[PDB]
Amino acid sequence: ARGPKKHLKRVAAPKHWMLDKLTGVFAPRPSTGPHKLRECLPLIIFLRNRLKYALTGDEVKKICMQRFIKIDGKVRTDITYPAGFMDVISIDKTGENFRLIYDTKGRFAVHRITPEEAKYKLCKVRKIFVGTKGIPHLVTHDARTIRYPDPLIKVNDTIQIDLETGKITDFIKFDTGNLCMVTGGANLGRIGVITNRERHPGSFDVVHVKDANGNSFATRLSNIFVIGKGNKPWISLPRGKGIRLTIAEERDKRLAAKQSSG
Amino acid sequence: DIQTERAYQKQPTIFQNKKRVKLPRYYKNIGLGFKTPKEAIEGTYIDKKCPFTGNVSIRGRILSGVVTKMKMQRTIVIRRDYLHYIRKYNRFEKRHKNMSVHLSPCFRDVQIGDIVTVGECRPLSKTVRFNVLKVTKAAGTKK
Amino acid sequence: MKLNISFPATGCQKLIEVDDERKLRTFYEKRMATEVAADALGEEWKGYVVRISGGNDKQG
Amino acid sequence: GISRDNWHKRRKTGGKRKPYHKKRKYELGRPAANTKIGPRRIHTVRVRGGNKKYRALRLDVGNFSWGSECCTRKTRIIDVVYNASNNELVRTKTLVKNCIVLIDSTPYRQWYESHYALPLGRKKGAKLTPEEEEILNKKRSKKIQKKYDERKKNAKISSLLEEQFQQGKLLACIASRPGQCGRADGYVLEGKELEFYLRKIKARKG
Amino acid sequence: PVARSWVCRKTYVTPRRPFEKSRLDQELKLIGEYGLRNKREVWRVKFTLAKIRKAARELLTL
RNA sequence: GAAACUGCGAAUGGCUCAUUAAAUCAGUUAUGGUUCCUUUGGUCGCUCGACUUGGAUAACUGUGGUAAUUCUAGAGCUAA
RNA sequence: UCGCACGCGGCGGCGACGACCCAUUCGAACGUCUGCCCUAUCAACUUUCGAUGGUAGUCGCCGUGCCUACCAUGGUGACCACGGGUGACGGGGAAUCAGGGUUCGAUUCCGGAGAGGGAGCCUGAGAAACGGCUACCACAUCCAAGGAAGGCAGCAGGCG
Repeated sequence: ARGPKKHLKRVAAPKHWMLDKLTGVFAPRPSTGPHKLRECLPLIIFLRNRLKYALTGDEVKKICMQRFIKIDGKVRTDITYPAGFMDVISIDKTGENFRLIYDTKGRFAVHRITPEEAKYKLCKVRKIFVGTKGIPHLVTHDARTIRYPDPLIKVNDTIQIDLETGKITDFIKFDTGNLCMVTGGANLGRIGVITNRERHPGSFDVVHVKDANGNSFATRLSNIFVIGKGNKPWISLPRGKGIRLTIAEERDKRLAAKQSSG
Repeated sequence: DIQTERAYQKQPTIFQNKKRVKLPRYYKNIGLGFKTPKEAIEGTYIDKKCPFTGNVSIRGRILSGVVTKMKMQRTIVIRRDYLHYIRKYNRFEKRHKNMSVHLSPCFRDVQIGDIVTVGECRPLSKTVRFNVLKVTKAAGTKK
Repeated sequence: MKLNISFPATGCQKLIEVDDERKLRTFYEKRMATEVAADALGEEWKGYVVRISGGNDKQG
Repeated sequence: GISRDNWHKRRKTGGKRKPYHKKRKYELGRPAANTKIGPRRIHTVRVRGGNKKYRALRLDVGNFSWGSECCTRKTRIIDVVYNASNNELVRTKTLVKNCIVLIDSTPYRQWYESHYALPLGRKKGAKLTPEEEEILNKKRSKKIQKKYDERKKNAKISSLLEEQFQQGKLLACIASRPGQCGRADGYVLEGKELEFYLRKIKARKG
Repeated sequence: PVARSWVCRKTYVTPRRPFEKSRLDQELKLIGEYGLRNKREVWRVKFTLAKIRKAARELLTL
């Protein structure tokens, strides 16, 4: 090519968006922002395809510019905004707040959070950066360059930031036994405690995660995101709670739900 | 011994002309559990492409092979043998790839047939992209 | 030989054709932005310091 | 134009590559700067990423450094004596990185005569007529004289470095790359570094 | 590029032997007794049974 | 509110498979060997000396040329 | 710099735009290990016109013989090097098979190349762009004979 890509094919869209292929040849190309293209979910998909308020793309265009959608403390009027992990999309008209949390599968789950829960979110830091005048810096998953952080926050800890002020409240130390959120891969959407850390110099470190039901599994540290200390989470949890119980009993639960109600 | 070219070769990091009343030789660790050799610390060789006294960083894959040629100066040629599985005929085939690996003169006694351990880094030349990390002695050869 | 005359102190301009060559020696063989006296172009043109700015060829 | 491409030449084994595309814009190469001695004539050129590179063509001064005394000053370059890469860059006096050039000594000589205030250069027989350094040699405070007298513990200089101070022409090596950033900074040859090219310059003369 | 299926699939498999007396007796029994129209849909139910039979066989090997 | 100056896009998309046989490309890693539109989050009274500086120019008036171009030439102007 | 409310000598709310720099998204680019059709009536090939390495520099966004200057004679190959043909864009994949295989993949997704054939360049962050220019080559157009102007392997469509 001779420059950056601007279009996006419907076939080339990621599988967790669950967009049907019979509608259009193209897919909503996400705009650049604090999250990457693949694991984010555009605001047009969250409204038209997830919540079904809107039918067509022009209908999404009008609603976003009525200034009724407030993503994580700032109103964005772009239909293809890269809404990443746990962006607190707050809707003022109906008094309803959405935080983008993964389901037990790889898809984003439509999770309604309480308004007092909407003021804070958990961000995973990436590096401790020294500024031009001996200024410590932290860079979160959504590229929040927070100067003067708490000095005990390390490379892969998570900070409970506050949305209306843009500053942190607490932080969770990366240690074994703490709760975790597997953000990526085949174990995408899993919730479990951390049981073992394996060191690999040069290569990628892999961390074993014990599930709440005792289904221990491994995951590299790049797709690992702690969510709380011990067995106590710091946010609300969707139904399923990230277990990935095997497909033999989703056959059982789906069959039992139909016959019980009739 | 040294300085046999047109220019003045020296370690760029250190300063060797401070006011007075040996040389403060520069050397760095390499990582991955690799022990820096004694001759690099105490020797008088200076080379910008040495993994210990030069500005090269070891990253990526770590491989191993057998040295076959040493007529080239400051760089050598190693040999790596492997078998490729053919799915039609359930057999293999002997295939070899002889890449060029830089030999820092810190390793002094290196003989043809020694099983060398190399390390990936930035491309030193048109074909050289690997540097010697340790020299394991060949089998036997007590004499 | 059409002459697009322009007088900047009044802002008017008209096209006047001249049909003799002996009056054009004071315009031929000269470059741009030269202060030329137009004393030979006619009886009404005397003491007229005219600057030549160039126009269009016979091919336009 | 002249390009920087690896696929235009042979393989490692010696086979010939066959091109599958024409010349790309990111493989671009430009003609050399080849800056000389003269008044400051530096041409800025746009490079990849919308940045700027300073193509120097004539340079006169440079911020050379004297690392033993931890001092650096701007001095005018006068001559080029040695270049390790090529001998035609000495005859055609061209400045590139790692060139042995000649500079005036007065910017560094006055610093010795101000901060230490001792006679350097100054072949015996003639005294300073402006009298400014003579004033600076004497007339110190009594409490600062002891601090001044401790400056003479390290006021010794090597004979070879002192020898080029006699004629006023110091040998110095270019450290900055001139055709890219536009400057001609560097450092003064000292000790083992200085005595190496003195053997080579004598070998150049014979 | 257009967004559609491009999935064409046969629902029947013709026999390897066209002109044997034994097969002509068997399928002609199946047409008249159950009111079928042609030998194509005769082969069309056989092709569906072949999928179910082959899917069961690989499960017995497991 | 036409036009025009300015800003951005026009390097995306579409077509074709001519060239090309460790080459393209596929799996895996590196940029500690690099550049970056846009977006997002941060900086940007820190420096020791104005209640907002300047003059061009497009549109327009008017003179026109060339068979002819999405060709423009000259003269008065008037903003960022 | 520009736009909305404006409440108290001058300060306040809601913004858009604008830039220096750092991270972020996004690309582009070089490398690393493995994988490619046939051909011996192609067995030696590569090189001082860079061939393979060392030193020092140039240029390049940077690593690098990319290039230059001085040196060493090196580097690949019978495990098929080099060369030639390819009615060869590659892959995910398609047909076909009990099991193994054979053939195809111009073709919707990804990546590469191009706009008749080369070559060079302006702008722009990003092009060696051709629904951008500059020349030569081949074809073709209007002409007043002075001159001017073109690239459907973009959707149609016309000829062969």
